[PDB]
Amino acid sequence: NFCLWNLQPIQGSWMGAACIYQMPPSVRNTWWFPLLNTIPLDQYTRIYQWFMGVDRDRSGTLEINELMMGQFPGGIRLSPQTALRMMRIFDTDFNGHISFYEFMAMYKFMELAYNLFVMNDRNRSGTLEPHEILPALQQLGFYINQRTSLLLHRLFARGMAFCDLNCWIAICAFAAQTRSAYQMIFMNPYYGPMKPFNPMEFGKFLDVVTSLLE
Amino acid sequence: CLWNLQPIQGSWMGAACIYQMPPSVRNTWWFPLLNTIPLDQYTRIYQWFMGVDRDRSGTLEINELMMGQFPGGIRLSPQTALRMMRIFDTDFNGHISFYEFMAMYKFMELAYNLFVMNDRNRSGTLEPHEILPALQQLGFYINQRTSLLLHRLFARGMAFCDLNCWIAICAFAAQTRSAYQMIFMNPYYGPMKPFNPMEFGKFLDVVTSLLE
Ligand SMILES: [Mg+2]
Ligand code: NA
Ligand code: NA
Repeated sequence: NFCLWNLQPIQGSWMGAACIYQMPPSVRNTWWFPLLNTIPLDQYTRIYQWFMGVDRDRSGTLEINELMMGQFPGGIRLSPQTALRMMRIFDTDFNGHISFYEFMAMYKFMELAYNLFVMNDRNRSGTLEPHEILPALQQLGFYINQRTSLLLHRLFARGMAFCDLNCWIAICAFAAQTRSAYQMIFMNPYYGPMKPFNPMEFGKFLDVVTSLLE
Repeated sequence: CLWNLQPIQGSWMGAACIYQMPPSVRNTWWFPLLNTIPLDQYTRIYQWFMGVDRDRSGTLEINELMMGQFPGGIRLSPQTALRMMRIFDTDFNGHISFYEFMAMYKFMELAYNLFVMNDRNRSGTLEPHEILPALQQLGFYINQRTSLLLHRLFARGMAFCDLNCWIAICAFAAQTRSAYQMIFMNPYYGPMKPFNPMEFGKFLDVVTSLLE
């Protein structure tokens, strides 16, 4: 339902079966590509309409200041800091621009992360306490240990006691950004033939890397 | 450079002393720093270490580390002291061994000497654009964007990089080298590749971006 690594394509997706292979391999081959096939036709049309409207120079890309104008699921408004992390899930060579398919995926990633926060606010307090962060990330497919969980709150909560939607979205941006970093590292053919993605093993990477931000 | 340190005559250990070092010391990336410490420097570090190790545990904790008088007047903030500990302490023990300290100290002196070498106008500061070549000389093959971020991350708003900023930078780079070992010694990735500075630099660039 929420696992980033095995999102089922939906009925009534905006793409027909052959369209998948019309996508450039650049998009096709990415870890986040399955997000695209969970977007229904009407959400696609809406996202497309928006992007064309902000894309005043007709470049086919957004940069961070256009991204921050976005009207995101749950009324999420992006901080500069979080918008940068979000761009960097997709912009892995610091162009400072994302494509339309990358934006589509970012938007659907935000919706999934929103929905997940709401699902986990079982007591309807409107926030997550820091000890609630770990099982929620686990549902998304990020397997971390308790120390990494509590450091994530520290790092991204801007001093607040609990984890509001803004802090959750920053944590999820960082976690996905880190997933793209892992790809970029291990894409390097110096490491030899690439091992398949394993969430348990990735989690150890996320633990070690999160420590470095302290 | 950091990965290819020349042995010095008058090292504090003789040739047989090297094979009696503990395996958890011998098989680290930083081991070769130890054989660059002259005899008189050893007895100095030894004497100091024994002095601050108040309960005679044979270990050093962060508060005692921060009492150190380091090369060139370096003073470690709590945050830089933590990074320094983490080069060595990679499983959150909260302390380091005598030998781990010796290595940290010599690492500091190496960074200091390199700072001096690159401070061409003896201003006691490096300009942002001067950071990259000095890091390359140390063995950290990073790109310009990475160098400028490291400055901005660690400079406390200053436009320049003083020695204390330089050591914070160096601590982070070294900390990341230990992290690299941590990640890659996981049997899932297979036998670790021989260390390569050019490939490690790419890692350091990617990881540094995550801090922004
Ligand atoms: Mg003690
Ligand atoms: Na709650
Ligand atoms: Na200077």
